[PDB]
Amino acid sequence: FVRAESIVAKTLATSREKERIKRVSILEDKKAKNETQHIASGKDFILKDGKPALLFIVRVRGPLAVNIPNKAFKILSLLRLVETNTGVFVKLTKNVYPLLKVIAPYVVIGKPSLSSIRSLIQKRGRIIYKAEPHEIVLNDNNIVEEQLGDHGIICVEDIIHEIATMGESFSVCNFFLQPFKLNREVSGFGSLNRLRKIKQREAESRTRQFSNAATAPVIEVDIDSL
Amino acid sequence: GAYKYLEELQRKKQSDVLRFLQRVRVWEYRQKNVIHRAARPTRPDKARRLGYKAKQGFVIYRVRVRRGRSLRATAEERVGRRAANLRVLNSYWVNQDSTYKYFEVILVDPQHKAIRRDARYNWICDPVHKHREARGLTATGKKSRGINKGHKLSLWRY
Amino acid sequence: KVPPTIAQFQYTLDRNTAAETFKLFNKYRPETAAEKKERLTKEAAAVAEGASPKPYAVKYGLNHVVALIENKKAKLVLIANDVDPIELVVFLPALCKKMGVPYAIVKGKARLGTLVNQKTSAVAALTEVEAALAKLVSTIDANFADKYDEVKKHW
Amino acid sequence: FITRSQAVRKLQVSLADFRRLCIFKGIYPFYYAKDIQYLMHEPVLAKFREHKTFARKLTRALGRGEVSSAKRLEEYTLDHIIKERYPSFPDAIRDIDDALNMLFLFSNLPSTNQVSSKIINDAQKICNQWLAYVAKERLVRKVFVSIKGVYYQANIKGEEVRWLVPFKFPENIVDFRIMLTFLEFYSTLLHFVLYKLYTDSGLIYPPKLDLKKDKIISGLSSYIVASLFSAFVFYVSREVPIDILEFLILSCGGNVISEAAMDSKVTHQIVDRPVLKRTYIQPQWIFDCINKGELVPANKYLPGEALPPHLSPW
RNA sequence: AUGGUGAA
RNA sequence: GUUCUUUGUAAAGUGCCUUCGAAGAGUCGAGUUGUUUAUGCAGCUCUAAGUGGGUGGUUCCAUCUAAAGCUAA
RNA sequence: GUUUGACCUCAAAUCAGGUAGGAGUACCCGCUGAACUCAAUAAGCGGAGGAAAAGAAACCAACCGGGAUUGCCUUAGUAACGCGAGUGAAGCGGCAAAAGCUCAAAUUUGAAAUCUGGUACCUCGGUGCCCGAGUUGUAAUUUGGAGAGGG
Repeated sequence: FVRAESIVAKTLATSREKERIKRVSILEDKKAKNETQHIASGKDFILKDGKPALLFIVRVRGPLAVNIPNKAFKILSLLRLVETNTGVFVKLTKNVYPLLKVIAPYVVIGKPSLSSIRSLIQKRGRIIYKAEPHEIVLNDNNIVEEQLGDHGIICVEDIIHEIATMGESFSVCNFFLQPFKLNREVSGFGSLNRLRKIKQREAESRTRQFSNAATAPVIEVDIDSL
Repeated sequence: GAYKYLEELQRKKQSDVLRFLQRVRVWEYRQKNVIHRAARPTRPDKARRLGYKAKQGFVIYRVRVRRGRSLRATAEERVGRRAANLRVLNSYWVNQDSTYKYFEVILVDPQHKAIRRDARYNWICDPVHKHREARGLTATGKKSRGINKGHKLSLWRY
Repeated sequence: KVPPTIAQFQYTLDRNTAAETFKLFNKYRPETAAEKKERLTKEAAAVAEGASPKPYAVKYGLNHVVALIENKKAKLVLIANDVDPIELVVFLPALCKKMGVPYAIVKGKARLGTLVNQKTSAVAALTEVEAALAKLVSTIDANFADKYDEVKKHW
Repeated sequence: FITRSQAVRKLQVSLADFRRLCIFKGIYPFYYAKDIQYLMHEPVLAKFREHKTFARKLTRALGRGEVSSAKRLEEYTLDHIIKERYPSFPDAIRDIDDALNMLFLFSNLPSTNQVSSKIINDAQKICNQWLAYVAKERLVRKVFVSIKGVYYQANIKGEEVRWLVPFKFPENIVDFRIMLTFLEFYSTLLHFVLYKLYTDSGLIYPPKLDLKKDKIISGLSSYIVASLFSAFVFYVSREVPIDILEFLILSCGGNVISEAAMDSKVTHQIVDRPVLKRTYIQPQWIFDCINKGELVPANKYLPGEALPPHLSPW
């Protein structure tokens, strides 16, 4: 059994999310056609363009328990970021640019750093393959030398360079990396964890805010937070 | 204030509500020891009009006395005997039974610094008031002594 | 057997309406000692170096709550069921009904006091509020004051 | 002598806190009464009781509500224990040889529910100071490249600490609670040890540090045998860890340029690939030279040649 | 009579 | 006497205009049973009023506000 | 969400801060109380101080009003009783001394403004901080002589 309030809240949130998605898609369709005559804006900007740029994305929980919507759910499935606290590197492009707005409410994006990328790669990594359910970590470069390296990506440093330098094998390595499941912030409950979570939740509102405007600038935050 | 209504409610003791309350509380009182501490007064209006206050240092006791000397004075003396370091300022009725009578007694601690530090009650800390109930100087004691108002050998040098 | 005047409690507000009432009361929690002290210190510092709208808070003290009652200043009255001296609250529902003021009963005096800082509050009331108060009053009426208007019966 | 349960009951402290107290002090056989009596007089018991009271009051506030009270409620180091277990600084340096292995292992562990991110950050930062200090006094004397890791041996005033550097590969994850207490104690010791070492080195402490360089490599290249590789500059290929090679060269007094810096006196280039296009040398040459000060020419470590038998230098 | 003393 | 402080839209009194405006319950009382120097107290059933009540003597009048408490001489 | 904390109650401490026993007992305050109406005497019991107790009228008064309590003279060996043995006062009058008063009682609600304990300073205490008591009522404002709000 479930109380009435939950269903009504879920319906209200789903309606708003669907309306925002429809408006954004309709505006982007006209923007792509280049008519730009009776729309709010035609240009794009970021405040704190569609030029190439490697960015890190983290799947955040919330908003309220909205039923999986087709557009955003499919977009996340393309990046396989369904699980919370999961992140993956994607090559920014003009075609991929509207995807940010499409899945802006569910994810946070920003510009990573070479040190951060190196630390993340050398500290976490998955290779889900040979029954092949094993989640073997990047223990040794032998797997990288065998399965990978056809394009010259023989060691983990090569993967780091490809990810940071957007090499040809960026697509191959990124799929092979089985993007990492980052640990949640509080990761606890009980006497101290409740207060710590409550204190941390306040920063979420001031950091993870959605203006819902069709021409809202791309939301960007430094990846140095984690 | 609630006391204005509480006094009137307590006036009609024969009323159904108070009759039920007394018979409910009699068993609980009986299950308790002969003398036991009371966290709060069951008749706050009576205690407050008797000069009792909820501030620190005030203690409410209850004691059971056989029916059939004045019962109030005997109860005060009995509570004072066990409560040697406390002073029995006053006592009042709360419940009666066929075989026993229950009287609530309010105690004031003279050693507590809170009682000594206020001018409204520091007088009780004087040694003259020690064992006030023993000498029958309380309200019940004075009434028993017959201190009412009205009709109710020597040889000089020359 | 309990007399008809007693047992009016124990039969209390429903779960959902009680939760809504608690949530509404939490919106007007009185300033605590620490918050009041820090606000006063800040005001003193501002004045010492280099005029506000009237505040609002829930009413809880029995004496002043009853003082507001009878004067018709109490928009809503919330009463605890587990109060040890029953006589303190036996007459309160009757007074509220006579004065024509909405009233409700809850289970747990400590839960009543948790929303007003104090350990226990016995009863609580509100003087001013934004607009959900009318809806809550109507719900409380239709769920307790009119549905259980036969409290004078039974034993 | 009294039983462990009897001692716990006498101290009326849960076994979880008794473990921390014993680790800080050290008690073992069944147990001598005198040790328990001495422990009971420690001030740490009062702090533990205060922490328990704080936790229970916080739980009370959270259950009652008014989160402001819980936030306002938020308002120690085992310095005394350090003196007891380490009567003198040389004793602390002696105990370092086995104590700091836990800290160095924790420096590369991943964040999880069992270990807060703050602990890992502190462990990593402690390495940034340890390596920085070791690269100024040039006390490195051994560089055994073991399977467990590069077995460093810094001659810290003649005690030859046997600290081991774990590999940079992901250390996939035992009761970490005891490990957490050991890490906390070792970090408390490290604070004072690093303070003393920096004061002895003559550098103002804490000195300035560079964060832009940290964002590039994040390691020893920040925060500002010895005769080997004087003024030498080596280029590191994409198949070697800069964190290890750069530290040794800097201690020797040379310089290192990272290939991934954008991800002259270039006497040598460290390369391991079978295909190459500077004096190309395998990484084994640097380790062999440092282990004994041979300063052997590059002819004995050309890339692609058979590796020599590297006997353990102990 | 009051209050104590002791004994087969 | 001598002094360092005197303070903050702080406190009190008095006459004028105006509006408001409480009182100690198993208690007084009553009947009985024991005590008392025909007062009072005690055990007990009953136990109430607030232009109300307690004490008195002349056709119903005079005074006071009890059932809480402190206080040198 | 079968986990939890509150509130209420019941226990424990070689825990911290506190107090009663006993003695003296002429005087004082209550209980009990014997015999040659004797006598509310003696003994016994419990409790205190330098005095104790009482003390500011639900008093006496029938006046042209007095006006906290207690002692002396007088009232008076009178009223009254047992008219019989014996008991036996009180108002008024004069003398020595005089003092007032505090809570329940009506909203501090535009701010529990109150206070105990622990800690750091200068110490028959004061300041900051922390906890606890407190709303089932802690401060000022009102105790019938009335009293409160305002101009």
